[PDB]
Amino acid sequence: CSNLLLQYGSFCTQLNRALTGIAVEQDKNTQEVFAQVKQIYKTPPIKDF
Amino acid sequence: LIGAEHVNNSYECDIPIGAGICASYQTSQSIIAYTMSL
Ligand SMILES: *[C@@H]1O[C@H](CO)[C@@H](O)[C@H](O)[C@H]1NC(C)=O
Repeated sequence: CSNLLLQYGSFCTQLNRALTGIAVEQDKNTQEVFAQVKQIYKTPPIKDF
Repeated sequence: LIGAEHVNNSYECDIPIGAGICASYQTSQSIIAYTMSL
């Protein structure tokens, strides 16, 4: 099966690159939403608001 | 993960790995793995 896969290894490279781009895209998607601030603000112990 | 020593302290990571832990080159000097600092 692998001896016939060198004729479509280019297609496999395209699929692997597309999946890697999708994965890094999904990893970056969370950074643009929740990582708006670079300082973690602790909640005050006083709850009288 | 092999070749990288885990250290308990946390800095800002640069090379992502996944599951909230990265790897970086820090002091000689060798590659270490640590949890990210938000
Ligand atoms: C990091 O420090 C904590 C503090 O209790 C300790 O439990 C842990 O074993 C330390 N880890 C290493 C790799 O030194």
